[PDB]
Amino acid sequence: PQITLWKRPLVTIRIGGQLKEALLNTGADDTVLEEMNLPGKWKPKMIGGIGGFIKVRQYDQIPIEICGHKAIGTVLVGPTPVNIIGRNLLTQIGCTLNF
Amino acid sequence: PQITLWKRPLVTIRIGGQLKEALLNTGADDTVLEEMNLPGKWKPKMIGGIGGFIKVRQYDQIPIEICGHKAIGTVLVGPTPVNIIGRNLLTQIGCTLNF
Amino acid sequence: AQTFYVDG
Repeated sequence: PQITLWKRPLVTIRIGGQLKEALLNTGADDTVLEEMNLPGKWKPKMIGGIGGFIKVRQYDQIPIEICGHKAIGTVLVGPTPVNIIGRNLLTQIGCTLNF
Repeated sequence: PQITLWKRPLVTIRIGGQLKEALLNTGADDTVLEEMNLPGKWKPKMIGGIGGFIKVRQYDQIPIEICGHKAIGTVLVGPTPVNIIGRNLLTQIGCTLNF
Repeated sequence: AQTFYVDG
């Protein structure tokens, strides 16, 4: 689709069998989801943003469906205020900024 | 233009008679620029991200130019590592997400 | 990496 920005670019995703809402975030290098269970091995990692650095679980090669579009990439789980789809997956679904 | 997301979507902006690089950030409600001595009245604000909150100064009615496109609105100024163009101005320049 | 969610 084309998505305007008068409101938060929020979408439904399917990850691990589960539906959630997530923010399309061109200002994030990475994808960071709220605390949840995901199957597979995970590595401990830290990321940062505004307000500083957090500890997260890193899952590699996780399939996720984003507004009907298939991605498979690294997904981070931790105390983020909002589910965030970063550029690592936004590139996979062919997302661009246009004006 | 059309900006792809392989790399951080950085643009040139003109603000307070300065040239600057900034991030086009669909994940940001507001616009947050690195510490700079804007003339004008301001109020204190707290804004949140991944790791907590920072205090910023809010300036209203600030003219700004994003890659040749003129806009005018609220700009927050504080200790952000990156100049951030949030949705308040991205809507003004006609910017969309497309996939 | 870096993740610039801003909540205003």
